[PDB]
Amino acid sequence: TSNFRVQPTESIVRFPNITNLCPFDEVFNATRFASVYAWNRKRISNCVAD
Amino acid sequence: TNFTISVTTEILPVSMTKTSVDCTMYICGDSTECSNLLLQYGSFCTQLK
Ligand SMILES: *[C@@H]1O[C@H](CO)[C@@H](O[C@@H]2O[C@H](CO)[C@@H](O)[C@H](O)[C@H]2NC(C)=O)[C@H](O)[C@H]1NC(C)=O
Ligand SMILES: *[C@@H]1O[C@H](CO)[C@@H](O[C@@H]2O[C@H](CO)[C@@H](O)[C@H](O)[C@H]2NC(C)=O)[C@H](O)[C@H]1NC(C)=O
Repeated sequence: TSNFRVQPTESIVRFPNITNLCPFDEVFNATRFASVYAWNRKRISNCVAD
Repeated sequence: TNFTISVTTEILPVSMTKTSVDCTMYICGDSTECSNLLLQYGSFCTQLK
């Protein structure tokens, strides 16, 4: 008459460690900053962002 | 003048393994959209079963 299929009770998800520890505190919190005409371009890569 | 009694084999198949297929589980499982898309094809599942 039908088929019997037990349903999962909950869901889990796994993912790797957050390494490289992406530097956002040197850019957002620095002692000195550049000027509006001579702004410094900062690139963040090779790291999973938080 | 002389006779020889010999035995020969003859192998005949009788049955293969009986099969029962889960229809809507094999098509696509765990999706309500699968139900709403498969119940509108009429009977291409009950016929196979
Ligand atoms: C990724 O995180 C997990 C969870 O902490 C790490 O697994 C254990 O972490 C503790 C805490 O540092 C260590 O004391 C254990 O030795 C770790 N287990 C093992 C088997 O090493 C896991 O090591 C982390 N992955 C890394 C650091 O690459
Ligand atoms: C018919 O053939 C059988 C063998 O196919 C003969 O039986 C053999 O007879 C000899 C001598 O009588 C024996 O040394 C063998 O041991 C027998 N073999 C077997 C398997 O029994 C038999 O003699 C033949 N009959 C006639 C009338 O020629």
